[PDB]
Amino acid sequence: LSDNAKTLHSQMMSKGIGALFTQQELQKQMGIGSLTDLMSIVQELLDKNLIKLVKQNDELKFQGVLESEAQKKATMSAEEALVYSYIEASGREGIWSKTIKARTNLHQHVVLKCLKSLESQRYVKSVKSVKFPTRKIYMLYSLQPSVFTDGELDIEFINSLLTIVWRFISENTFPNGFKNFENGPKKNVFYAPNVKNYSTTQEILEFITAAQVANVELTPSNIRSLCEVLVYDDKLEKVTHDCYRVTLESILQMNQGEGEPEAGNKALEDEEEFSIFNYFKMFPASKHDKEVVYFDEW
Amino acid sequence: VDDEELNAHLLNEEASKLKERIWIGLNADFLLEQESKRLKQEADIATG
Repeated sequence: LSDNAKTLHSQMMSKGIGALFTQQELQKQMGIGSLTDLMSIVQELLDKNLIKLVKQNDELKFQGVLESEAQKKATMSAEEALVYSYIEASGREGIWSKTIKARTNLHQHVVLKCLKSLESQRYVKSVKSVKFPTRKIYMLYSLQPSVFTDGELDIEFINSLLTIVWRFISENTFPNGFKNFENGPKKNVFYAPNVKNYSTTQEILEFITAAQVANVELTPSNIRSLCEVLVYDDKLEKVTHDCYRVTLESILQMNQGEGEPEAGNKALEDEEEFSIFNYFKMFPASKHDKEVVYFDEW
Repeated sequence: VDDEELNAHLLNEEASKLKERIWIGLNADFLLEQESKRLKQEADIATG
């Protein structure tokens, strides 16, 4: 550039946190008309653009980066630095391809050659969302927003964390090995079930704090609440505050493995509804009206 | 195959760094673009 020292004046006024008072001082120093003319020239020299608001004029935004250069990445075209300036101020998540199609009413293959020519020098470093409605991608840097602690956590360690918190609440809110056999289960449960009768109340996050893998497992008591909602709508009752009560299906499908062997105690009553075990009907054997009755393709 | 050809493939070290100087002076931009392309790769394959 090198017009005058007002580039250094713009650097000194854009060093710190600036506002409209900085432009008030910049118009306050010298005579007003030459300052307005030369400031319009400096803003035409690839600098900060003004903002139309209730107030007069603002800066964009607080820093003195000044990196567009308008002619030099590989070739010369006055369309590429424009698109780079369009993706500078995308905001929190990014910008669509349909949004940049809607603005500037250009073609889509010029957007594709902008994609290629700016991917050739690493400014199209995108962040991917969990879902892809219209490719909400192509932000500047750092893959910052991520809409993702439990959302992008699919699938195997959600099941692993679910299994270990099920084990921990089953061993906390009930004793350890008294669910295996019926030889006096739990000893008049929790010693005449009065005032002991406790639960975790932030102790579950302490047990998570006892062991992690340090990738996404620092949960600020909100992903724990999401898994809490995920467990009380299937197999937990959870009377009002934090008392879980894991039971009424934990014992059967926990002690079915090496705790409920053959030659048991007594034969079961017909049609126990709370039971998923030993239901088979055919080697091939589906001749007559066996259990082939349900819903029959209405 | 000793017919003055097996004893005339390579010369000494002296008139070889001059050839290396010629090669690095001329065929330079392609080697710089290849090394910079490797640096571009090992930049942009770190994230996902």
